[PDB]
Amino acid sequence: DDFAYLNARVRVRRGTLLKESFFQEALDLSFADFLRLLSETVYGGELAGQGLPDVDRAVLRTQAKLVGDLPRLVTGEAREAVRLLLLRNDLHNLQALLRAKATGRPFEEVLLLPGTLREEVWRQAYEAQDPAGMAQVLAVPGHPLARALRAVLRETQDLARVEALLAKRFFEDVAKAAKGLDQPALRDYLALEVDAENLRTAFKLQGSGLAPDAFFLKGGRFVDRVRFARLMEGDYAVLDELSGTPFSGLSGVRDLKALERGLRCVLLKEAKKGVQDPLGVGLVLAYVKEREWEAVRLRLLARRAYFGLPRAQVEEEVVC
Amino acid sequence: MAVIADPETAQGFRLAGLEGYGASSAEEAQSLLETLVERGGYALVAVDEALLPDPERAVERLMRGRDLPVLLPIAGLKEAFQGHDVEGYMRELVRKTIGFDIKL
Amino acid sequence: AKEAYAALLLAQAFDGPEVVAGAALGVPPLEGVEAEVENVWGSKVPRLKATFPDGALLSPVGTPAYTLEASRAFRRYAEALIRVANTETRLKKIGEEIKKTTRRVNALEQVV
Repeated sequence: DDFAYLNARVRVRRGTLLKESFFQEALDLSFADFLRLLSETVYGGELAGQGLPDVDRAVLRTQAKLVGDLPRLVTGEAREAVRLLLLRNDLHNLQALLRAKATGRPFEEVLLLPGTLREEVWRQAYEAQDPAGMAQVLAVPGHPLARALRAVLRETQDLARVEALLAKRFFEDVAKAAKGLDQPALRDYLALEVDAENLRTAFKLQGSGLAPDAFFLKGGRFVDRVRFARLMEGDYAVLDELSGTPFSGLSGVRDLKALERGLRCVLLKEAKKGVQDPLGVGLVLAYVKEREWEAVRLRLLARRAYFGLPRAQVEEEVVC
Repeated sequence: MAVIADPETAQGFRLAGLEGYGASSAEEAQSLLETLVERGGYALVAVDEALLPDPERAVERLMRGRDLPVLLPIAGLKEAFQGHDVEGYMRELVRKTIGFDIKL
Repeated sequence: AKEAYAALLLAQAFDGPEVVAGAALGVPPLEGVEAEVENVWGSKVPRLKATFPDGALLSPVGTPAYTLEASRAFRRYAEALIRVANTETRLKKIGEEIKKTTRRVNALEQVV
């Protein structure tokens, strides 16, 4: 409820962040220098041993320690708001769970990264006869995925098209809840994420020839459904049509790698606008996205040091 | 099919829909090689160069006949900054094959 | 190889390790390769054909983005892999057939 008592610990955690020189000096290391610098870092407090997998497990434990508590320590409308910040890992865990239930591998098959609800609920959801019964076992009150999967659950028993339509309805109900809050910037950031995901589905499905209206979603403000069909066709001018919006530098690109790189750049730049709101909740969302950019930078530098990457090989990864 | 290089390498192949294994030591690489040879896997096995250079040994000891799990000394990615020295591999191959190394 | 390992490094760097484990444990049927017949100078040799579950791919709405580029990458990787396999096996058999002929020539000459 209190968007300030959490904001104080948010400012404290914002005080615990690495500078750009911490990665700029990390452009030249040999994973032992990187291990020593991470040993200086707070994320190396869970530093178990040596090796890339130990480094990634320590990074996941540090992310759970510094980022997982934000889902806790709050109650009310602020809890309903801050729940829809670290939601991608939860939807990914639910998607892997649906894939495992439809596939047939072991319930300990996927590694089940940390999200919002109890992992014991995810273990208990491995055994459920009805999909609606599994949804009710996974039903939290303010979980948007619980309301999304139940509404999408009135089609069949367990289908992959049900899973894709459930992801579409998940993004749709996320946009509906983002419109259904008293937050001036969280709705804008969620809508920017929705339009970027629409562009990402368009670039991933460009040339597929499928139905774009079945692929296009609702909730954005930066593009059009006709612009969506133009992006579905081989027309980069629609990507050039993005002028004045946050999709500014996204122009003249056809390769999806640098396209989604600049998309993440625009998303992080919009997330940088969250420091303007010291009283609401978007500052905490900015802190979460900052830890996310730090996490991408950490696993990137970890891969670079473990495989000996060139500085030119990852030069397009720290430009913003 | 199947490959063995490294868990970080093998998870890309498992993402291809292709059976992966991964061993840090060369003896464990022949162990996993022996595993998929005894569990005769669809006839192809790729092996990284860094673990086994010429991995013919397990199949010539075990499956001397039938030529079936085809071996490949594939290149590893931390070494694929160099690019295997493909010409030197080919020289080594013809010298192994017909004995007589010459210049192409 | 260099393009596919680059795509895999980028997808595991940016997107999480656990989610690429989760998207890769969900599997296409992975099989389909077969060792069909080739006949080269008195010897059948196995010529492999492709795997082909690539008509059946997961996540039509690709929920990660850089990971699906790696799932597209390692199919081209495995295809170039089986091409190298069913060229090098022919080269093996031709080379050893030849050196067999030379040892039969020298045996036949210097004895009979």
